[PDB]
Amino acid sequence: MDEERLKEILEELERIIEEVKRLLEKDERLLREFYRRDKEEFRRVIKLDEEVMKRSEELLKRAEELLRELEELIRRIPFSEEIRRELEEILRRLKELYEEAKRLMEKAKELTKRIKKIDTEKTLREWYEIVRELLERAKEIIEEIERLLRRLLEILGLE
Repeated sequence: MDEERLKEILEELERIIEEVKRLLEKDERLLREFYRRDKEEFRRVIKLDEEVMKRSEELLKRAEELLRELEELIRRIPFSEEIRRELEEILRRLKELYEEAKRLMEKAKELTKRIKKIDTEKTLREWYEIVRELLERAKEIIEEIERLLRRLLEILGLE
């Protein structure tokens, strides 16, 4: 059925967003650990950060695929006009949020690529300042996504 698949898609999207939030939190922990402290230490934290970034891009790719399938399913289901309107407002907001997240990850990837070419506290701390702000914004986007997914489940009566 379609609403069963709707339920599956939404609960999978929740799981994916919770995995991205854990990865962001693990990245913030490791970066805080490094900056409270050597060449190889910075090499390792750069590698771990890149690993977290690659994982997060995979998960965002899967979530975009799922969001497309969700939109198609909601189009096919004969919802009442009011409910269709409510769903469409949330999905519009979710697309805006996924676009903010994709731009943020692109900016983080460029910043990490640039920092990899330098050997050198101020230079690495300025890099850390930028990544701190990017991570904080990403966490906020993720939390808003969690909330809107819960809202979709409530609007549909799937709670």
